[PDB]
Amino acid sequence: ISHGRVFRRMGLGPESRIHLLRNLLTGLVRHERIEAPWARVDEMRGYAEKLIDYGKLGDTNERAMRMADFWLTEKDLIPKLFQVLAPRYKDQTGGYTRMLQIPNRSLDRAKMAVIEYKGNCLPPLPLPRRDSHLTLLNQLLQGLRQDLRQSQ
Amino acid sequence: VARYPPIVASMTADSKAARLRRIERWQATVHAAESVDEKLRILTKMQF
Amino acid sequence: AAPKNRRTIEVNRCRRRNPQKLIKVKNNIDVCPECGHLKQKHVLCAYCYEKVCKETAEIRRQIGKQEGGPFKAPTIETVVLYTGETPSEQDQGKRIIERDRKRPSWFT
Amino acid sequence: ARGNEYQPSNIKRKNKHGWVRRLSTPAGVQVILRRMLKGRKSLSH
RNA sequence: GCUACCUAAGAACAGCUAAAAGAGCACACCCGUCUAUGUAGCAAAAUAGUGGGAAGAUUUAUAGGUAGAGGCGACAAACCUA
RNA sequence: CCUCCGCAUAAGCCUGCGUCAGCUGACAAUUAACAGCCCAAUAUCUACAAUCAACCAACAAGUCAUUAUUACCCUCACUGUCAACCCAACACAGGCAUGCUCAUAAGGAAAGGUUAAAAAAAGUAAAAGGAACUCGGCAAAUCUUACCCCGCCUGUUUACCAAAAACAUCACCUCUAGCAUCACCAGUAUUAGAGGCACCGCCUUCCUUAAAUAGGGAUGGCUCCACGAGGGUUCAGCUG
RNA sequence: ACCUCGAUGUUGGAUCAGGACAUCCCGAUGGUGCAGCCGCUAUUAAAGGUUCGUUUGUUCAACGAUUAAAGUCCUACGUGAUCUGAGUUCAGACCGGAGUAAUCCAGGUCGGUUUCUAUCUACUUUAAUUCCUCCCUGUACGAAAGGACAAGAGAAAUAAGG
Ligand SMILES: [Mg+2]
Ligand SMILES: [Mg+2]
Ligand SMILES: [Mg+2]
Ligand SMILES: [Mg+2]
Ligand SMILES: [Mg+2]
Ligand SMILES: [Mg+2]
Ligand SMILES: [Mg+2]
Ligand SMILES: [Mg+2]
Ligand SMILES: [Mg+2]
Ligand SMILES: [Mg+2]
Ligand SMILES: [Mg+2]
Ligand SMILES: [Mg+2]
Ligand SMILES: [Mg+2]
Ligand SMILES: [Mg+2]
Ligand SMILES: [Mg+2]
Ligand SMILES: [Mg+2]
Ligand SMILES: [Mg+2]
Ligand SMILES: [Mg+2]
Ligand SMILES: [Mg+2]
Ligand SMILES: [Mg+2]
Ligand SMILES: [Mg+2]
Ligand SMILES: [Mg+2]
Ligand SMILES: [Mg+2]
Ligand SMILES: [Mg+2]
Ligand SMILES: [Mg+2]
Ligand SMILES: [Mg+2]
Ligand SMILES: [Mg+2]
Ligand SMILES: [Mg+2]
Ligand SMILES: [Mg+2]
Ligand SMILES: [Mg+2]
Ligand SMILES: [Zn+2]
Repeated sequence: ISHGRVFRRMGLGPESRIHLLRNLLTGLVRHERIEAPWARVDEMRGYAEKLIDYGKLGDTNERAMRMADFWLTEKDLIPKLFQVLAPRYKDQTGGYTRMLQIPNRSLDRAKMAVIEYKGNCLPPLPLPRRDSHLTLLNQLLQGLRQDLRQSQ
Repeated sequence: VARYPPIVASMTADSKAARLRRIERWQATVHAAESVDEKLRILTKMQF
Repeated sequence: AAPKNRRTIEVNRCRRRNPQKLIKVKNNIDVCPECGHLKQKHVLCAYCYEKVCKETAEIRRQIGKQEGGPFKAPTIETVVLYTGETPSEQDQGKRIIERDRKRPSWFT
Repeated sequence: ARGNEYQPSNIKRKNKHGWVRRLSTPAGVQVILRRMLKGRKSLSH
């Protein structure tokens, strides 16, 4: 029974899971885009968002500095986290990460995911775009909207 | 007021920079050694 | 425990040709509008994603050349500029990564 | 625990199953003769 | 070339306590009390923990010797290439 | 993140992750100072350990030496030098001597991806109780008393179901032997061999539990000082 | 001495229990040397239940404390491809005895390897019971001592389901 259990069991245990997520998150902070098994990316997305929040908390905050020091194995990223990522998302309140599925890894056919930080300089991903508003169905729904607006 | 941790390689990782940092740790022990006897012992103990 | 009798080919066929074992037909396959190669509805196009990964690899090689050494992550934003492009007003105060090819159409 | 009864050592190998020892006694000479009659490529160890 | 015993000439035994010990605690090392796993196994006898000895009748590398109505044996009818 | 290790020598194997192009073929490589490979005779020398060798201490008495003559001008040959390696039918969780490193500067990766069903293995934590489990406190947790049976003790044994009360053991006892050039022994009755036994020493119904088929007490034979992964009983604590 | 000696030791215990009723308790009745309470005996009833400890392999038994009761059996003396091996069974060794000895023992004791990845069958989600307390009531019954039913209420315990 695992009712309400929200954390995946990864690696060799709790500490190993934390370290795996830490390495993935350090790579994410360094490169602004990471490919990894879908489950691991899903687990690490929350920690990525939490790091962005801690960076927003400020460079001078001792708790935020300690959290960044722990979670960024390469210490050159801490200035990056506090001076690039957090200022970039200062306007936003959430959704700093974009996660998408990727074709299964050729090696072991694992479910792969690409996770990036929004607003990075890298080329945009082939995001899924909804159907154009000029399609037949969308135009019919536009007619519905206009008629409802006029009537009421 | 912002105390960024030093930008150095990790001591325990498996990398060229980590190996260099461990070598630096060894050389730091050599430097901290007081007696010339201890310095020579540390410098020549490992036989290769 | 060991088997008590050889299982006949009829029984074996009944077992291993069952629908529960047959490979299910996928109905979420579609054609990518951008390049026309096949993709799944919820998965990114393999061809387009390979394009993006290769361009990202080139940009990252340029970034590594610019940084020149481990632990040299900049404290300032990064902007990728291709041949025939000049930093804009907002591109000021951001490290520039130069690419020798022209601006890709999908890149913006 | 068992299986590795062979602890190789060329000194023992030659002193126990060598050409000199086989020729040392009439029985070993007959051993070599039997190997030669059978056509063994390796007459002595 | 395993193993039983022996011959020649070698090697090992941290640290502490006691002092000159077939002494005590305890590494390396040797062994294999009990438990669990394993039982076509990692293994044709092992793994983990626990445990006995660990300066001695100790452990051990090298070469040699004793051969089957025999050898060797601190006798377990033990070992002498599973 | 791990470090059992690691680097060399020895032993063993013998080209066994060097390059190239298709595991296979070709090409390349280990360069002696290190090590091995020695000595002209004839006689003749050599009692006094080692232990920091100095006090001291011994016993099991121990690893290191030349001389006197006669001969004697050619000097640097040969061989090992690689590796991810050997013995276990295997890229085997086993076996493998030595010197340094005593945790490393060297060497490595427990997780193919996902889920987190049962059963199973290992581990951590547990309300109150604390052996009521059980053949037995096996295991786990703690760091714990006292006493019996056996064996004096250290050791040895059925390699692979028994490590013990069995074998051995100092000590004691019995029997045999008056002696040299291959053991006994280069010894001689205080010696040697065969054997027994086992140090030494000495002589001649009640208690425990509430409950107890458990435990303890009212020449040989006694005698438990010490010791024991031996077999029983037990206070207290401890704990799934 | 009829099947099985061309890999099933056995006894206890653990686990799960299926079944019979010749019923230990709970239910309904007849008789009684049944005034009442205790009981004894017989008919009917197998839905439910039928304890934990000390010694000891031990089933059993004795003992301690309980219970409404601590039922008799069958199920390969149920079940060991689910577990244990405590007695018992091989190799070791003792005491006692037999034997010239090798050895032996229905005796006592210390130790002693318990494999299997499930092919087939079968199967894997099917309205509770009892004790105690109070009331009736220290009422009926009885001379007293004792002491009831039925019905009702309250408390628990177990079992099932959450
Ligand atoms: Mg996992
Ligand atoms: Mg050997
Ligand atoms: Mg010592
Ligand atoms: Mg000692
Ligand atoms: Mg011996
Ligand atoms: Mg015997
Ligand atoms: Mg015998
Ligand atoms: Mg054999
Ligand atoms: Mg791995
Ligand atoms: Mg897996
Ligand atoms: Mg508890
Ligand atoms: Mg107790
Ligand atoms: Mg019991
Ligand atoms: Mg008990
Ligand atoms: Mg124990
Ligand atoms: Mg003894
Ligand atoms: Mg002993
Ligand atoms: Mg044995
Ligand atoms: Mg042995
Ligand atoms: Mg044993
Ligand atoms: Mg008891
Ligand atoms: Mg007949
Ligand atoms: Mg009846
Ligand atoms: Mg019967
Ligand atoms: Mg038994
Ligand atoms: Mg008996
Ligand atoms: Mg027994
Ligand atoms: Mg034992
Ligand atoms: Mg079994
Ligand atoms: Mg099974
Ligand atoms: Zn596409």
